[PDB]
Order: sequence, then C-alpha cells, then structure tokens
Amino acid sequence: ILSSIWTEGLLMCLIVSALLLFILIVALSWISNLDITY
Amino acid sequence: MTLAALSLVLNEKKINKMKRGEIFDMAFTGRYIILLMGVFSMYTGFLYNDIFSKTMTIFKSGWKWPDHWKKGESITATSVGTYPIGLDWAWHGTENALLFSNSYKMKLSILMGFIHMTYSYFFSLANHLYFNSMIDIIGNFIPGLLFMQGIFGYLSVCIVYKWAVDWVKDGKPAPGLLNMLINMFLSPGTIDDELYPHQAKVQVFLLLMALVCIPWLLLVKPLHGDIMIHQVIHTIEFCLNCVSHTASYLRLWALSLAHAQLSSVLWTMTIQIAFGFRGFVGVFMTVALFAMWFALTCAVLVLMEGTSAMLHSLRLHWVESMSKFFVGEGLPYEPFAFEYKDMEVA
Amino acid sequence: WCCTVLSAFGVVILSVIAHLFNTNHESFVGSINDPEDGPAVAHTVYLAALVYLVFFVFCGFQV
Amino acid sequence: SNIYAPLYAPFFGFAGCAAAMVLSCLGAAIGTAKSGIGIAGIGTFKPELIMKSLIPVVMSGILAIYGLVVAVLIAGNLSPTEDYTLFNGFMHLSCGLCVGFACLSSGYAIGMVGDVGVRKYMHQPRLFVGIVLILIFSEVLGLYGMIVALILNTRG
Amino acid sequence: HFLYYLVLIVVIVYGLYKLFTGHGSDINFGKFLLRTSPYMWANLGIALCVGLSVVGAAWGIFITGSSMIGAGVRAPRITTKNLISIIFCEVVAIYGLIIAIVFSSKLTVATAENMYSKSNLYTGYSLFWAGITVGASNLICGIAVGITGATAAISDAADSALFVKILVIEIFGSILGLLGLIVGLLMAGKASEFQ
Amino acid sequence: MTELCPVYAPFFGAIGCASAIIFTSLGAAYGTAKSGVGICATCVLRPDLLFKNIVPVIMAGIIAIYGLVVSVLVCYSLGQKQALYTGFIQLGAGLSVGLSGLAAGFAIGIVGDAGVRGSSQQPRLFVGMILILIFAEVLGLYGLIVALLLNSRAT
Amino acid sequence: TELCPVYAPFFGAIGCASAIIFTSLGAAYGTAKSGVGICATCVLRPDLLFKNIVPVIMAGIIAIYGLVVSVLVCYSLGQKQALYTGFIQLGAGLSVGLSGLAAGFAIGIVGDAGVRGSSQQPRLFVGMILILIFAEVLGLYGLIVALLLNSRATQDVV
Amino acid sequence: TELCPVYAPFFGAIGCASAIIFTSLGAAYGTAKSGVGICATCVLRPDLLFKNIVPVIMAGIIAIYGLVVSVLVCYSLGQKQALYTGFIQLGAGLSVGLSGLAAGFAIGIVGDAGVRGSSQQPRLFVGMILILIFAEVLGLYGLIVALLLNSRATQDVV
Amino acid sequence: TELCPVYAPFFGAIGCASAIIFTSLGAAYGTAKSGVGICATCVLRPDLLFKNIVPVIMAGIIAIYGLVVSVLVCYSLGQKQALYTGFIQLGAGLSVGLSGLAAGFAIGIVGDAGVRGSSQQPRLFVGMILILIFAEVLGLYGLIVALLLNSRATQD
Amino acid sequence: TELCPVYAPFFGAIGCASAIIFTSLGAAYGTAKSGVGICATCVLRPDLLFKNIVPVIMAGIIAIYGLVVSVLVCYSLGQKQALYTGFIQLGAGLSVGLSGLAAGFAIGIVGDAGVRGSSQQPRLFVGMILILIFAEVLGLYGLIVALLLNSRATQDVV
Amino acid sequence: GVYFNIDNGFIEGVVRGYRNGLLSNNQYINLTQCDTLEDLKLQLSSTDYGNFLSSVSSESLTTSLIQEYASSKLYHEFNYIRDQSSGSTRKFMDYITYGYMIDNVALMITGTIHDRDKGEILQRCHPLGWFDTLPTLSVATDLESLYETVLVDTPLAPYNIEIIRNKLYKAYLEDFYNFVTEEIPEPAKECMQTLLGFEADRRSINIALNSLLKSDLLPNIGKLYPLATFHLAQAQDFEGVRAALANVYEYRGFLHFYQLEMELCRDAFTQQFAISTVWAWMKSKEQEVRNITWIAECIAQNQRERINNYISVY
Repeated sequence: ILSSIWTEGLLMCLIVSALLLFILIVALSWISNLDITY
Repeated sequence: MTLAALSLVLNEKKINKMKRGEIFDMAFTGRYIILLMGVFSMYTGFLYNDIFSKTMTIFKSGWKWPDHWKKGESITATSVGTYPIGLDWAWHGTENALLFSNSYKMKLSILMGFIHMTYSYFFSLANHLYFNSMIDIIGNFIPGLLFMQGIFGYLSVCIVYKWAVDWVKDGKPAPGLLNMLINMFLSPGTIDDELYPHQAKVQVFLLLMALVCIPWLLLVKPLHGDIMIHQVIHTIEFCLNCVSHTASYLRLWALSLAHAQLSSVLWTMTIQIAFGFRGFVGVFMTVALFAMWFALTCAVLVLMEGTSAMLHSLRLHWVESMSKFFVGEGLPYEPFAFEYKDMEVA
Repeated sequence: WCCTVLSAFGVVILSVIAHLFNTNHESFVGSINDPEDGPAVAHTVYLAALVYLVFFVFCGFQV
Repeated sequence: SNIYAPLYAPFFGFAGCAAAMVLSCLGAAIGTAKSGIGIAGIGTFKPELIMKSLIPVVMSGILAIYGLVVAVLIAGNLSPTEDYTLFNGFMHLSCGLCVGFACLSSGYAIGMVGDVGVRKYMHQPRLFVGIVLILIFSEVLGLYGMIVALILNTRG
Repeated sequence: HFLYYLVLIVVIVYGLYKLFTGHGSDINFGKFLLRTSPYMWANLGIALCVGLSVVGAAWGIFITGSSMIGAGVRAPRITTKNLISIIFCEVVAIYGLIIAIVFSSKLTVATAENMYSKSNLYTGYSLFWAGITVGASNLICGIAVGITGATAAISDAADSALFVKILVIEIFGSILGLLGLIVGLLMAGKASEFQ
Repeated sequence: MTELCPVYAPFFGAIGCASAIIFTSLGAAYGTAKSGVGICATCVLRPDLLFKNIVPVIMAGIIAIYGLVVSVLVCYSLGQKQALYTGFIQLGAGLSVGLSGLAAGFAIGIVGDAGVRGSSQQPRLFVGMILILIFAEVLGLYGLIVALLLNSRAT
Repeated sequence: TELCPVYAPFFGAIGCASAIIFTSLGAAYGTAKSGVGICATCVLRPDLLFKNIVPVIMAGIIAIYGLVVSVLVCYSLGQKQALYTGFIQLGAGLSVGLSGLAAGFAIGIVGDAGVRGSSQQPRLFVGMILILIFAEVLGLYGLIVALLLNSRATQDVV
Repeated sequence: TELCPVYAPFFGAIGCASAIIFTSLGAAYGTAKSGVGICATCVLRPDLLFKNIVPVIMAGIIAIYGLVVSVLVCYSLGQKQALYTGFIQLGAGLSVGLSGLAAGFAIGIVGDAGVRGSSQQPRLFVGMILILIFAEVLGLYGLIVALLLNSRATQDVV
Repeated sequence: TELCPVYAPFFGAIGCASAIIFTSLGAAYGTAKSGVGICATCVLRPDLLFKNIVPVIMAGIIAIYGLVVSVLVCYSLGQKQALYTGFIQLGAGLSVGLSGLAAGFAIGIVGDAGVRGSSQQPRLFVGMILILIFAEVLGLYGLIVALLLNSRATQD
Repeated sequence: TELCPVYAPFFGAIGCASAIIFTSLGAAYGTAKSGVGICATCVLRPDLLFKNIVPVIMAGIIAIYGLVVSVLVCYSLGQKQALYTGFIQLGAGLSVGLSGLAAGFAIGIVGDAGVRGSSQQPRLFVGMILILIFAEVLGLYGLIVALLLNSRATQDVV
Repeated sequence: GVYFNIDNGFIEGVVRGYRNGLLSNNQYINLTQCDTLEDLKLQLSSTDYGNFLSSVSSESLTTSLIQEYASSKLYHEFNYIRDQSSGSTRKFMDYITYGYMIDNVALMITGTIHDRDKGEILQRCHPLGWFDTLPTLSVATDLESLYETVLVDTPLAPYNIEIIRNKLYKAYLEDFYNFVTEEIPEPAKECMQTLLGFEADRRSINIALNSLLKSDLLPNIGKLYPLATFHLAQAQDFEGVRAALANVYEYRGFLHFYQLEMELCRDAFTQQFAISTVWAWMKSKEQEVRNITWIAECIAQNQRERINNYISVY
C-alpha cells in the first residue's frame, strides 16, 4: 500500500491530468497572446 | 478525379478560350497531371482493394474462414491461397486489419522509395558519362553507389527475401528487419536470429565496404583547394541524407493510412447511420445523409486530402529525387517572341 | 447543376448500394452491427435511389 | 532479492542517460545556434577562413559527443536481466546531471563568447589567439564534467 | 508566479510534518515507482516522444518558414532553394516517428502475474526516458535548426557569400538529432516486450 | 473491479477522447485565428485572391478532422470494465494526436499568416507557402499516425 | 540499516552532482560575461593578445574548485555508507557549488562592465585584479568549508 | 534514538553550508555591485586608489563572518548528535547567512552610489564610510547571535 | 514526551534566527534606500552630512531591536522545551521581524525623500524627522509584543 | 485531550503575531507612501508641513489597533489551550491585521493625492480628513470584531 | 530569440529584405554620372525602387517630385509593416512616429504663428507623424492653450516654440527610453539603449550649439546625462562646449553626426533576432532618400564639385 488517500491510481490519474493541464495552460497562454497583442 | 479531369480533357478546345480564372488556369494547365493521377489512383485503389470506403469482392479469396462458430467469438482465418490482383477482401472489418496493412504499406514505402532513389541516382551516371567526366564517376558515383546500395539496398532486398521465405513451414523464427538494421552499425555481428546462411561474414562486409567508401568519397576528388571544401561538404551531405530520405518515404504510408482510415470514418458518421428498415423517415434520412456524405467526401477527401498528397509527391521529387542527379541551375530558354499581352497589366 | 450532378451520382451510388443489400453482400450485412433484413433496408434506398431520379429528371428540364 | 538493488533502480539510470543526453544537446544546440547567429553577420568569401570561423560549432559538437559517450556508457550498464543496485542508479543519475549541466554551461559560455568573438577574429585577425584561448577555458567546463562522470562510472 | 512559492511552502511543511512525526518514510518515491503501472511510463514515453518531437519540429518550421516567406517577398527563389532548412526541421518529426514505431512493437499485453516484475518495470522506465530523450532532444534540435535556418533565409538575401558555411552548421544540428536517435535506440535496446 | 481492470481505468480513455479533440481544436483555432486575421487584412485591397489565400484555414481545419477521428476511434474502444492496458494506449493516442496537433496547428497559424501576407505582395510565394504549410500539417498527421498505430493494439 | 540506509548515497550523489552544476553555472557566467565585455570597444590598437583574460582563467579556477571537491566526494561515496556521510557531503557539494556560483556571479558582473573603461587608459589593470580576487576568495571560502566537512565524513562513522 | 535521530545531521549540514552560501551571496552582491562603480572611474581612480576598495573590503569581511561560524559549526557536527544541536546550528547558519545577505545587500547598493559622488567631491569619503559601518555591523549582529547559538549547541544535550 | 516533543526547538530556533535575519533585512533596506540618497546629495552641501545619518541610525536601532530579543529567546531554548514555548518563540521572533522589516521599509522609503528634499529648506529637517519617528515606533510596537510574549514562555 | 491538544497554541501564536505584523505592514505603507511627496510640497510651499502629519498619525492609530489586539491575544495564550480558543485567537488579529492592512493601504494611497494638490487650495482641511475618517475606521471595523472574538475566546471553553 | 518569429517573423524577414534595397556604394557611382533627371530615372528603375516613376512624365520631372515619390514609397512601406505588428511592436513603431509628430507640431506652430496658409504649410509636414487634430494648429498661439485644446487627445499628452519642442522631445525620449528597456527583449535592449542614447547625444549637443534653465530642456538618457550635462549646461561659448565634448571618447573630435549614425546603424543589422532592424531600416532609407535628393539637386543645377557627400555604410 502506497497510502489510503493518495493511492497509486489516484496519483497516476492526477499526474496525467496535471500534465494535460500543463499542456492546456501553456496552449491557452499561446492563444491568449493573440488577445493581449492584437 | 478522372471525371474531374476527363471533362477538361474531353473539351479542351472550348476551355482553351474562356475567362481563365486563378484556380482554373492552374486546374487546366495540369489537366493531364490530374487525369493520370486519377487513373494511377484507380489502379492503386484496386490494389488496395478500395472503393470509396469498402472492398471489391470480385476474386476468390485466399483466406477461408472456418466452418462453424458462435455469434460473438474471435475467428482466425486460414490461408488457402493468394489473392491474384491486390489485397484480399478478407481483411475488411477484421480487428488486425491495421497490423497487416501498416506493415505492407511501410515496406512498400521503403521499396518504392529505394527504387525511385536509385533510378533517379542512375541519372547521375547517365550524365557523368555524357559530359565525358570519368573523374566524377569514380569519385562520386561509385563510392556513393556502393554506400547507398549496401546500407539501404541491403535493407530493400531483405523485405523481398523475408517475403519470399515461408517462416512457418521451415520452423525458423521470422526475423525483424528493423532490429537487424540497428545492429549492423551498433555491434555489427551478433545476430538475434539469422535471415540467410553465412550472414554475419557478409553483414559486416557491407559495413566495411561502406566505411571504406566514406574516406574514398572525400579524398579522391581533390587528389584526383576549393574542391576540397566543396567535396567535404558533399560527402557529409550525402551520408546523412540517405539515412533521412529513406525514412522520409514513410509519408506515403502515413498519408495513405490517413486517407483510407479517415474515409472509413467519414463513411460511418454519415452513410452507415442512415441504414434501417424505416419507410418515411429513412427515405429522407439516407438522402440527406448522402448529400452530407458526397459533398463532404468531395470537399475533404478529393480536394484537401488530395492536395496534401500531391504536395508530398511534389516534395519527393523536389528533394528525394532531384537531390541526386539534378545538379546546378541554368538560365532558362525564354526566347524573344511576340505575345498578345493584356491591357489589364497597367 | 449542383443537384443534377449530385443526383446523377446519387442514382448510381445509391442503387448499387441497394443491390449490395438486396443480394445480402458480405461487406454490408456480414457483421454483428449489420442492418438486419437486407431486403428490407434495400427498399429504403430503392426509394431513395428513385427520388434522386426524380431530382435528376426534374432538374434535367432546366438544362 | 537485494535490499540494495530494488526494482525501481533503472529509473534513475535512464534518468541519468536522459539528463546526460537532453541537457548536453541543449547546451550543444545553444552553442551552435548562438554562435551561428554570430557567423551569419559576417562576410569572408575566401578559403582557409571558412574553416577558421567554424571553431565554435565544432567545439559545440564536442559537447554533444561528451553527452553521447556518457549516455552510451551508462546505457551499457543497464540491462533487465542482471543485478542493478540503487547505488549505481544514483551515480548514473549524478553522471547525467554532471555532464548535462556542464555541457549546458560550456554551450552557454561558448555561445556567448562565439556570437561576438567570431565577429572579432574576422576582419581583425590580430586577436585570434585570445578569442580561441577564451574558448578553450569555455569548452573545458564540460570536459571537467566528463572527467567526474568517467570517475563516477567506474566507481559505481 | 505566487503559486510557485505557495506549493513550495506546502512541500516544506508536509515534509517537516512527516519528518518530525517519525513518518518521513511515507513520502517514498520508490514505492511510487513500483506500484505505478509500466504501461503509463511506456506510453507516456511513446506519446511524448512523438509529441515533443512534433512540438520541436513545428517550432522550427514556423521560425524558418515565416522567415523565408518574409525573405521571399523580394527574392522569391529562396523558398525553393532554402527548403532544405525545413527538411531537417521535419526529419526531427520523422525521428520521433521511427521511435514510436519501434517502441510500439515492445508494447504488448502482460499477464496478471508477471506484471510488476523486473523486466516490465525495466521496459516501462526504458521506453519512458528513451521517449523523453528522443522527444526532447528532437525538440531542441528542431528549435536549433529552426533558429539557424532562419538565419539562412535572411542571409540568402545576400547572393552566395555565406550559404556554404551556413549549411555546415545547418547539418550540425541534424547530427545532434541523429545522435539523440541512436541513444534512444540503445536505452531501449535491451528493453524487452511486456511478458 | 479486478487487478487488471480497476475502476479508474476508463479515466485515461475518457481523458484521451477529450484530449484528442480539445488539443487539436485549440491548435486549429490558433491556426484559423491567425490565418483569418491574415486573410481579413490581406483581402481588404486584394479581393481577387480570396480563394487561394484561404488554404491555411482549410489546412488548419484538417488538423481538427484528424483530432476528431482519434476521439471517435478510441470512444469506440471505451468501456466500463476495460483493462488498464487499453486505458493508457487510449491516453497515448489521445495526447499524441493532441499535443502534436496543437503544435502543428500553431505552426500552420504562423506560417499561414506570414504566407497570406506574403503571397499578395508577391504571388510567386504561393507555391512556396503551401509546401512549408504541408510540413506544418503533416506533423499533425504524424501525430495521427502514432494514434492509429497505437489504437491498433486495443484488445 | 538505520544508520546506513539504502537511499543514503542519494545525498552523496546529489552533492557531487550539485558542485559541478552550480560551480559550472557560475564559471560559465564568469566566462560568458567577461568575454563579451573584453571585446566591445577594444577593436582598435591590435596589441592586446593577453589584455584581459584574468577574469576568464579565474572562473576556471572556480570550476576546478568544483572538480577537486567532486572527485574527493566521489572517493567517499559507497554502496553502504551512512546518512551522516551523505548529509555532510551534500553540504560539501552545496557549499562549493553555491559559493562558487556567487563567486562567478561576482566575476561576471565585474568583468563585463569593467572592461569598457579600460580602452581609454591602461592604468585600470592595477586596481582591477585587486578587487577581482576578493570575488574569487568567495569560492576558496566555499572550498575550505567543503574540504573541511569532507575531512569528517570518515572520522568515526558507523 | 528519539532525541538524536538519524536525520539530525541533515539540519546541521545544511546549516553549516548555509552560512558559507548565504554570506558569499551577500559578499558577492557587495563586491560585484561596488566593483562596477570603482572600475568605471578612471580619471581619479589611480590618484585616489585605496579609498574606493573599502566597500569591497568591508563586504569581503561578511564572507569571513560566515566562514568563522561555518568552521565553528563544523567542529560540533557529528553522526549521533542531538536534534536540538542540528536545530540551533541550522538556526546559527540561517541567522548569520541571511543577515550577512542583508548586510551585503546594503553595502552593494550603498557603496556603488558613494563612488559616484567621490569622483565629483573628495569630501564624501567620511560620509560614505560611516553609513558603510552601520551596514556592516548589521552583519555582525548576525554573527554575535550565530556564535551565541553555537556557544550553547552542546551545553546540556543528551 | 507529549507537551515537550523533540522537534520543539525547531520552532524556537527558527524564531531566534528569523528575528535577527528579518529585522536586519529591514534595517538593510533602511540603510540602503537612505544611504543611497545621502551620498548622492552631499556633493552640494558637505557641512550638513551629520544631520543625514538620522535615517540610518533609526534603522541601526531596529537592528538591535531584533538582536535584543534574539539574544533573549536564545537564553531559554533548551534540549527539552515545551511545544508552547517553541510556538511563542517563533511568535515573538516573527512579531519583531516582519513588523520590524516593515518598519525598515517605511524608514527607507520616507528617509530617501527627506534627505533629497533637505537641500532646499533647513526647516524641513524637523518635519521629516518627526514622520520617521512614527515609522520607527512601528518597530517598537513589534518589540513590545516580542518582549511581552517572550516573558510568559517559561511559566509552565 | 482532543478538545485541548498540544498544537493548539500555534494557531493562537500566529494570531498574536499576525495582528502585530499585518497591521504594521499596513501602517508602514500608510506612512511611507503618505510622506513620500513632502519634497514637492515643501519645495514650493513650506507652510503645509503640519498637514502631512495627519495621514501619518491616522496610520499610527492603525498600528495601535493591532498593538491592543496583540497584547490582549497574548494574555489569553497558554500551554493548555483549547483548540477552539486557538481558532478564535487566530481569527482575532487575522482580521484586525488584514483589515488594518487594507485601511493602511487606503490611508497611504489617499493621503498621497490629498497632499499632492493641497498647495493649490487652503480650504481642504476637512475634505481630506473626511475621506481619511472613513478609510481609518476600516481598521476599527477589524478591531471591534477582533475584540468581540476575543471576548468569546475564553468565555465558555472547556 | 525563439519567440521573436511568432509575431515578428514575417516582419523581420521583409525588413531585412528592404535593407537589400538600400542601394550600395557602387549603386551611387553609376548614379552620379547622369547629368539629366531622365537618365537618373532610367537607371534608378534597375534598383529595388523598381520603376516607381512609371506614372510621371519625363518633361516635367521635378527635383522635389523624386524627393516625395521616394519618400511616399518609403512611408507606404513603413505603415505596411506597422499595421502587421503585435502589441510589443505596433507600440514601438508608433513610438517611432511620436518623434515625428513632435517635429510636426513644432513646424505647425512656427508656420501658423506667422502669416501663412494651412494648405501650403501642411504639404511640407512629415506624414508619418499625423494625428487628426494636426491640420488645425490655429486655435491659439499660446503654448499653454495648445496642451489643453489640441494636444490633450493626442498621444503627446503625457509629454517659445523650440522651448516647448525640447520640452516635449526630452519627455518623449525619456518615455521612449524606459519603454524599450521594459517590454522589448534582450538583443534589442543593448541596441535601443545605445542607438537611442546617440539620438539623445546629438540632440543635447545641438542644445548648447543652438543656445550660443537649460538643464530642464535637455534629455538625460544617454552617455552625457551624468557627467556632460552639468558641463554643457554652463557653456556660453563655442569653446565651452568644445571642451565639454572632449570628455567622451566616442564624441571627441566631432565638434559628422550622420556618418557616426550610419556607422552605428550598420552594426544594428548585425543582430538578426531584434526589432532594432526596423529603426535601422527607417533611418537608413530616410538617409538614402536625402542622398538621392542631394544627387538630384546637383543634377538639376550643374554643381559637380560637391556631389560626393552622400554617405552609405550599407
């Protein structure tokens, strides 16, 4: 047992949803650039 | 695309004078480069066993499914023959239809790219022998022919050799070409499982010949100043581009997978929904979702997908073929003539 | 013109689909997701074939 | 079996030859690209000085070969079928950090020297031996990281 | 920017909370790397191989393509003579494609037992870091070839004085990508399929 | 459920289906928005090039179609009790057409905006524009090839 | 065990790696700033072969302060070592790397902005290297601590 | 044990290293910041040398403030030391470190400005050094509390 | 035990160190922003230098506000102290440090304006000095709740 | 017991410290910002020297708003506190502090503009301090809830 | 410089393609041998001007006509690049024009204070600096009135006739100095601090040279701000400014302003991921439209002695 709240399935679901949030937030930053500079 | 170009070819006299639009002179000056596309792509779609998204069931299959089965069980067909012209239609709807088509197309991409690279490369010998330059033959062609033929010809004759050896009645393990390639150069001996007898004593000989050629390619031309630099930027341009071009004929596989598979979903999302035993709702449904199929199919597949494919067949010629024999530039012919110039240019 | 050529393709493409359901072809009604009773889904695109033949001969009078 | 060789130990060995390769080719790229910016603002049109203005990019490609030798030498100790301890997994992680950040330092330093310096030992050929002697000290930061790598490879 | 210094306080407080209360061995990255599925690491290394390769390949393409389209407004012959700068930006994506095809062949279903064994964890870590090695080395070589092929576009405005020297450093960025390719082919060289 | 098929295993699949279309549609949006601002600034004074210069937004839309195919293909392989093996190949197909189709949609946006502003000052750039544009397009198709190849190993 | 765990060479490996990463980040900062500064306005009077290389060779003395401690903590590393050994050679890697990071930070700023004024008068060489070795003794202060922490990673360790 | 655990030398090692690292970063911002100002002056610097090096020699003293305590903490650093010892010698290194960092932030920004007016008026030196003493006793207040934490780090430990 | 754990002097140690460091971070910014305005204005009036150390002196006396509590929290740390008297010892240190740091910033920002202004009117010196005193009793407000809080510490 | 744990004082200690720290930070912004404009005001009209003292002393009552709360929170601190009186102790003073932080932001940002234009009109003796008396009771609103919390802190604990 | 080509890739590629249209030192030697304006037109069409006089006649080809067709061909290229820029570059190209409209409000006041026509004076006005209120300049001749009335809505609003000119221009150049160090990245930081400083230099030297207090009307952003501003403030004669200008090593012997500008401009193109290129092209092409005009004045009336005073570093 890794733990009982921070189990390894919650962690592997929360890392592939933090990586996809990282490449979401940077892609929204790139799209936001158009609004900020045009 | 034959009917798109055939119409132009059939009455070219009355299109020879017309309004001549911007995307209509481009579509008319290449009316034979569109007709010969759609005829070669009709022969290719007959070898791919490909009408719009489905297969032609016109020869007897070489895959015989077994006698009895239950509804909802996995079924493995047995080969009773070979299909005469093209892919079997027994590969349609199967779960591993991509594990055969991808391997076949990706080895077809290698074989048809190596043959186009060596037919184009032979032009160099066709015009180092016409210009009476025997120095360039022994300094550039033959050191590059040995290296190209060994590194990638040796790969190309082993697709055909693995395709010509039955690895299931001989009891031998079927090798891996990709694995075999990456241990010709990294630990040149030590085959995982062999392909033909007396392999390692020629599989390291090919490497030795190629390695001997890399000094030869560069040293021979200056030794027979400026040509030393011009050759030393030509050998390292020749060596790391042959490992780039052969990997860049995989676009043919990639765009053919992204056309066949994409169309196979464009059929499913419009036409195959509209089937059912319905009287009044269906005869409107399969008419509206047919005009949502044919219009969409022409728009996506024939125009956008088609333009994408004709710009890689333009790219294979501009960089993977004319690198090898199309040396230099020349001033164009462009003679002093009279043309009926427009008044619009003002 | 757009509906003439669209119905000229429509009649040819739809009818040969109706013949590839009426004959119970292996590539159309050979799955488990198949439209069952092929000669009953066939009359849906026999009537859909000839309603494009209606649009074809109706728009073939303005040519 | 071993307490000292747990099954997650190749994570830090492949993290080592990753950090030894990606970081080294990051520094190599900075040095080659940044000094090639400085080469692209020059005009020579003569032989024997083309082969003189290419010193920072053939000095930056050695930083990628410094990362190449370390990454190919700590991926030859990695195999799924023998004893691989946690100790040399930590040493190979530190070899990757040493070579990776030292070749990243050498690439940043020869890119920041070679972008203006190539424009100084060209069309002023009297301080060539000073700019190259700057680039020798600027290169050997990665050769320091390669020496401490090759000690840590034969130590673990 | 403030959230970086707020999740660093939490990591310090939760570290010293586990450490001071004798339970600092609960934050164990080893048991994390050993209870986690190897198909995660192997396919977040394949998909991030072709992912970061394409991200660097496209990063090179819009640098030197938007340079030589701007440079081709006056000299239009550059876009059919300096298209070799956008070849090597795109062979970066080819090198992340070849790794994907090779890596995929090592990606088979494993049994219930023999799932978290030595070789499966090995090839999970191996395809993870090798797909990061060839994905991020091709990301950097695509950016490098883009920013040095964009200086090939505004220097082919000048006729012939520099392109023979610029090409040498154009292909020096290709060699780095190739050397990154033959490292990921040796990181996962001894990695087996999932058994 | 069991050890092979837990309950969080279709999270990867569901996230992958969502990722395949949200990341391609973000890249196809950035491609459409920069090409559409290059078109609607170009054809203010040169309105007869309105059908040549629109090929960056058609080509950026093909990235969206590629993303759509991956989402449909892996939603056909979703399920409540699916193995965790097929969960991560649906997430690999998700973020391999995802983060590749957004970078390819970005590069169609910058190259297409530079092209449609460049192929109007000189029309000889229109052949040079699309051959760069195809390269920035098939990087999304290379992402799509990985996804199809990786979805071919589900069950 | 308890005194000598299995993860005990993590802190030792981190310390050894840390000295090179920080020391060479600072030696590259010293070399990168000094070289640009030395050649900005000194294109005239071509008799300056060995004019100002003394900040560059002294950021190489910084980087060999990282190499000496890195080889010497690489000798102390071992598969069965204590946490105390790993802790005080993490502190002996951090002190050299961070201190010589600051040392090359100081060398870079001084070199970059102080070589422009030299071009008008060569009497800056007397007072430059006097205030430029105070920045280098910041690294030798870092090595003294590391080399004295390293002299206790074996004295009564069990 | 429970008063002297195995992670107890981690605080001491970081603490001992921190004094050198933090003090050097202040002495490098004192040296680099003051150094650029001295180098920039050239028409009066060789006439009025040994009076513009008093910022960089006062800043340098801060580094030896962190050295005289980092050697003094490294003598009491041991394997089976109490956790109280590691706590108040991480507190010793953090006090002398971040107050020497404050006293290097002061001398760096105070000293460069003083040179500028020293070139315009030679009667600014006595007004510069008086401020630059209050900016250096600020580092000594961290020293006379670091050595006082260190005077009772092994008083009645168990 | 429970009321007096082993990790209790971490709190006191942090408090003793934070008080000296935070307060002299504020006394640094107080002598920084004032002394950068002092030596830039004495080139016009060299006789009035001794009435411009009064921003610096106040900052130097908040640095002994931080020392006179950090020498007095050090007097009662102990191997075995209660967790209450570790909690308020960071309480006292934080109270004198972060308040004192703010006090330093107030003196520095207000002081810089006053020294520069002082070259125009000698009557402005009595006004500027008075505002500064108000911004330094904020440091002594931090010292009252540093000393009073500290005094209770060792009652149980 | 669980109602009166051992980590209950820390919340209370933070409350006592927070009231002094947050309010002082607000007051320091209310003093530095308000008196930064003295040079402009007195280079033209030195008669308005006794008007800048008003936003300074209005922030001085802001500072003893937190000094009263922090010396009334300190009288209710204890080793064996309940956990409930820890949370009110944190709440009392968290509010006086962060609302005196807003009241010192408001005073120091309207006393700047009230004195930047006061030299052009001698009839702003009431209108400036009428804005100040609304911006200064924003901290009194924090105090009269910090004393209602502190009245409830030890009222019926067990 | 990996983020520059996103918004400024087509921009820099076309500006770097305009500096190859800067006709070189061999392109003036064959252009100084014409002796008629028709012949000059004939061989100016071979350059990257590219037959811009294809609409004017040859009998009536004035000297000014070439000065304003070559400058119109400059200015349509400038606001072709300007309306294709992002928020960090559209502002920078607006700040280029802000120093032009200061020279336009300096000329509209000194043209409308005297008895002159609005239309005739307006023709001479530079058209990159042109706001919609600028054709008025006639509500009042008072300096105070202009700010509230007409300059309040302009972007000159945060900034006797030459006195308010240098009062606008110093505050402008200070605001333009701390903009290019705030939002513009590293390869154009060192450019837009040194090139801009030079502009502060050869304006501050022209303060004391035109004045023969002065400390508030002089811009302080360059190398003469800390030291030479006090020495140049109390200079009443030409020898006082000649002794004050000897302290700088880059300005000694000059008291040759545009030659030092063009030599400082040819090194500005040596960077190739910077936005200082568009200022180097603007000041280079504005140089070579007064080089062509200086040649065409020596061709319109026969002045063969003083032709070779054109200055081209590119």
